[PDB]
Amino acid sequence: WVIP
Amino acid sequence: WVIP
Amino acid sequence: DSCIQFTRHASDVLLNLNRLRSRDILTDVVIVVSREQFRAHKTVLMACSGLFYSIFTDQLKCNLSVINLDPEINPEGFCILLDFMYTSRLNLREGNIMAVMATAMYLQMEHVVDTCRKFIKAS
Amino acid sequence: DSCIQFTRHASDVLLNLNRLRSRDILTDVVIVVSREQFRAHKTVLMACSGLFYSIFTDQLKCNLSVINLDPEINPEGFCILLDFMYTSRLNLREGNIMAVMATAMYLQMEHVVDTCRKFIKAS
Ligand SMILES: CN(C)c1ncc(Cl)c(Nc2ccc3c(c2)CC(=O)N3)n1
Ligand SMILES: CN(C)c1ncc(Cl)c(Nc2ccc3c(c2)CC(=O)N3)n1
Ligand SMILES: [Cl-]
Ligand SMILES: [Cl-]
Repeated sequence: WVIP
Repeated sequence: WVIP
Repeated sequence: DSCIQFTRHASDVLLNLNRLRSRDILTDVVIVVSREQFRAHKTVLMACSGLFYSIFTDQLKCNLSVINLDPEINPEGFCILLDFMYTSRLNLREGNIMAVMATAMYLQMEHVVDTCRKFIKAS
Repeated sequence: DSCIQFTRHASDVLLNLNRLRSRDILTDVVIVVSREQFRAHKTVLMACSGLFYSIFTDQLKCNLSVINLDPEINPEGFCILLDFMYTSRLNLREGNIMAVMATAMYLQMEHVVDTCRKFIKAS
């Protein structure tokens, strides 16, 4: 999971 | 396009 | 093999599937969550959820146009997860994280359950 | 928004859609190319091809279970492109590049046409  |  | 690969292809496919959903094009099922109704593509639901995968591979249920979820399922948690299925983006907030985790456990969306568990552990 | 994103989601969705295609699950159309028949999901075809997008948004054609392609279309070029749609991988070879480019131009798959033009220019 990432900060888009 | 890339070499997978 | 000696194939070449287009890096953005899967993301572009998903973006177009979401565009079809937003215009209600070729949607073939309505998911009923309490009073709320959500139109979707059976194939996308199956590709994202262990629960929908089991439902639509069943010889009788594969033909249903309406699927009613357990009454304990929260419509907002379902809406957030349906949006995630079609975009890869999860709107996880302090006020919805418990409903999102419970809905993801029911829908059998292992990666969403994992990030909810980690975010809850941090707080 | 304040969303988080799962990097591998789109690729995992596409992998599962290809698994459904390989098991012939919820395929709703057969594409006829000369003598050859190819089963697929209308939504995936639309998401990948400008031609299928136009066909299946048409109020009459959206309901067809069989679509016959122009007789000039090569079944092998179509097979390679159908595999690309479901995997992001293109089996581009010296012996098939002309048939692949012609099929991609007909199917309106702009990114495939672009890589074929570049590979032909290099040789
Ligand atoms: C497991 N399998 C062969 C398969 N093939 C096709 C599809 Cl659409 C599919 N989808 C599915 C099954 C289980 C799970 C998911 C999707 C997401 C998840 O967390 N568990 N799973
Ligand atoms: C253009 N548009 C709004 C849209 N919405 C949904 C879908 Cl499924 C779609 N697909 C499509 C249209 C044109 C093209 C492609 C897909 C691939 C391409 O090279 N051209 N295009
Ligand atoms: Cl997941
Ligand atoms: Cl393309």
